[PDB]
Amino acid sequence: QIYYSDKYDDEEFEYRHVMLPKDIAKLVPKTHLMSESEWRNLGVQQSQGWVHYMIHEPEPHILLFRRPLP
Amino acid sequence: MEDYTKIEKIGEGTYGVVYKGRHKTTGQVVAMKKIRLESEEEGVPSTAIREISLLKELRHPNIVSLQDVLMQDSRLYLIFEFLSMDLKKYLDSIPPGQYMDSSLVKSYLYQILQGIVFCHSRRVLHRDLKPQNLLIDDKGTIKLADFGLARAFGVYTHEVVTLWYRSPEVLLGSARYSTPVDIWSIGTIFAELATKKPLFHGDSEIDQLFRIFRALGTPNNEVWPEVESLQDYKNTFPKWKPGSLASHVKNLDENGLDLLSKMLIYDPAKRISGKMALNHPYFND
Repeated sequence: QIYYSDKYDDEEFEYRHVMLPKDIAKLVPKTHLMSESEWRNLGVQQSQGWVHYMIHEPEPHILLFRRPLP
Repeated sequence: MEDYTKIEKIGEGTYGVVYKGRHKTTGQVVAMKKIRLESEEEGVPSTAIREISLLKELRHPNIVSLQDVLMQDSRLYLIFEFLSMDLKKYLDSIPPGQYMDSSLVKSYLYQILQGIVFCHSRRVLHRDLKPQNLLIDDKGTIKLADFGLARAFGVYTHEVVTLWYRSPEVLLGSARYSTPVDIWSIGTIFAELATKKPLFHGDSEIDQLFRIFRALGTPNNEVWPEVESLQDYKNTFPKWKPGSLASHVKNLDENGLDLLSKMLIYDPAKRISGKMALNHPYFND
């Protein structure tokens, strides 16, 4: 099952990351970031407007998420 | 194993199975790493052993002398002096609310620096440095174990302790690394000796980077030249200012904090060396 980090922030965004089971990262797109629909389908559960914003290539099962503040 | 009786199993330190044993001539008590070597090709002579041969030479009081090396049927026995304590173990044993006596910290760090300077010095790195590698005797002496073993060779949470003591050069996918990695590790260890806590306590490579950045600031080319060229650098990283390090650690005079700050400089060309660190005001007692 999926691990969800605590949240953290800049002055500009808030952030969190989610660790997927390994197995599944075969099927995380490598050459593009995911829409909301796209990541929900993997079974990620979170509020609206979190944006898949980067990939750490050596840990492709770790989805990195970011959302603007006020 | 002619000269040695196996007394008992005592773990699996990343390389081998580790055993306790005794020398039948001298009665000496020893630690024995048993290592099964990959079959090798015809001509191709093994650089792995070449390295180990050379590491056998090294004696210094603050390193775990590799006493002997032996060859059975394609397996390799590394014979070390037997120490029953290590620093990870030690730190765990401290009762809650108490801290390591700040002069013992200072003692320990110096000893650690001396062992690494020696190694460095001899063209040899650690790489995988961390508290379970720093052994201790009853005499209160501290010693590096497993120096240069990485070089001589090359599952996954086995990696993910090792992560906390790991330099951001290595984490960002830097083309080459050198002695500055061992100093970084030693800085992270220094902080832990004071606080009892790991300094940068990450759950993954990427969370490790982020932890480091939250405390030291997100690096750019101003603070770390050529950083933005590294294979895993990204301009999308969160943007933390420095950082605000005394913040993250108690039980060090300004000297300690300063020395520490110099051990955790991003730019490896600019990060303190082992030798310089041994002259820091911090060590005057």
